[PDB]
Amino acid sequence: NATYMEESAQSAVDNFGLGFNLGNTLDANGCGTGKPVATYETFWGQPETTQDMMTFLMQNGFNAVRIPVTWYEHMDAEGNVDEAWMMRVKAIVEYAMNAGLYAIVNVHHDTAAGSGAWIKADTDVYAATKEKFKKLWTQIANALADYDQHLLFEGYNEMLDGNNSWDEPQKASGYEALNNYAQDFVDAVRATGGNNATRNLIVNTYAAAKGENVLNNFMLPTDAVNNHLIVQVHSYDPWNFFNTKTTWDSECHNTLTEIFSALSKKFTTIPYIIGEYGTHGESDISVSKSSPAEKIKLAADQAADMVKLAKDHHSATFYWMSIFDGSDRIQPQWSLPTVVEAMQEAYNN
Ligand SMILES: OC[C@H]1O[C@@H](O)[C@H](O)[C@@H](O)[C@@H]1O[C@@H]1O[C@H](CO[C@H]2OC[C@@H](O)[C@H](O)[C@H]2O)[C@@H](O[C@@H]2O[C@H](CO[C@H]3OC[C@@H](O)[C@H](O)[C@H]3O)[C@@H](O[C@@H]3O[C@H](CO[C@H]4OC[C@@H](O)[C@H](O)[C@H]4O)[C@@H](O)[C@H](O)[C@H]3O)[C@H](O)[C@H]2O)[C@H](O)[C@H]1O
Ligand SMILES: [Ca+2]
Ligand SMILES: [Ca+2]
Ligand SMILES: [Ca+2]
Repeated sequence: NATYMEESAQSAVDNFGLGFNLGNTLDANGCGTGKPVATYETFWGQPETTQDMMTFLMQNGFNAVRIPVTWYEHMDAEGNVDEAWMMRVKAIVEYAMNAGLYAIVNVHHDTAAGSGAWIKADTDVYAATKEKFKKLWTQIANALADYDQHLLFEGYNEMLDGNNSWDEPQKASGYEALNNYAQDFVDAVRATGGNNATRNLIVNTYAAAKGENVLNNFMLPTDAVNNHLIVQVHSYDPWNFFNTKTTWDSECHNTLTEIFSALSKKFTTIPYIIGEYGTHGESDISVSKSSPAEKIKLAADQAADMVKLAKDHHSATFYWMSIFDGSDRIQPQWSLPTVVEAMQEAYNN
């Protein structure tokens, strides 16, 4: 309902500021088809989302929210999305728009290693699912068409090959599948016209990873309009540091500087974002407000470094969950105020 005003991908990324992932929420899945909307949204222990949560982000120094959504349990046999589900995605988008935030809606655990994932970097799977994927994106794009440029679409989350190979696919043909999905995503959205003709769209690398082969074999889709694509990767590097490091040390820092240097060396004319980062490591062990103080400081230091490096590289970052989690969301209040304070200082000073 705010009037759409076309803005470049780099402008959006610059305007994201500090970002947050509303994780384990609309992306939660596994209870089966035909359940009430709230049964999905609270299935992994998060509260139902409220307007005040989005207001709280904006009023406390954040300017963007990523809204992961898993779709497969909400699609019928013909690939039609349940209307109550699409209306709830819309409602949460509206909370973010009302709060003056940027928002990203994606296709989340329809990819990767979970049961139910059906989008895979596998040429047979791509051929079997491409029309279903384009039909899903046609529906999302039409349902969300009228929101202004603060809303972005992200085609797919962490696409893996058929063996759920993290880091890189076992066969190079996997990249052909990923690159084809990415093109189909852009094509399907653009075809719906209107604001979607120029909306900023986000395309992710294989596994949302960032190694040399994954970047070298990544092909940005062709787009008939200029500067309206963003690349996304995820970084919880050095892998498992939360369990093995006492402090965010020079090895940790150098690991991140090398990652941003590589991404920036590759993407000299296209923006990229760090769509997830956090302390999550082996067995998804992560920081919480009852972690020892030194471990919370570890989390704070990671976050401060990530935010500042991303800013230096004209990128942007989205925290995965921990800072604003579970029961704290309904108050609303930060779960990890010292981590957030380190982020705010790094971003603003
Ligand atoms: O070789 C040692 C060391 O030498 C240095 O010189 C070098 O610089 C180091 O990079 C290297 O260490 C290893 O780094 C890799 C990742 O490196 C790539 O990305 C960072 C870049 O700087 C680098 O250039 C790139 O090459 C780490 O790889 C991690 O491995 C774990 C465990 O993987 C094993 O188990 C699963 C199986 O499928 C793998 O094939 C097998 O090796 C992976 O763990 C999985 O991660 C996902 C989440 O990943 C996503 O979120 C995190 C984000 O960083 C990532 O981009 C996303 O894809 C979880 O859901 C899975 O449950 C989990 O198993 C990591 O994803 C992967 O990065 C090595 O561990 C490290 O020793
Ligand atoms: Ca209230
Ligand atoms: Ca993850
Ligand atoms: Ca800047």
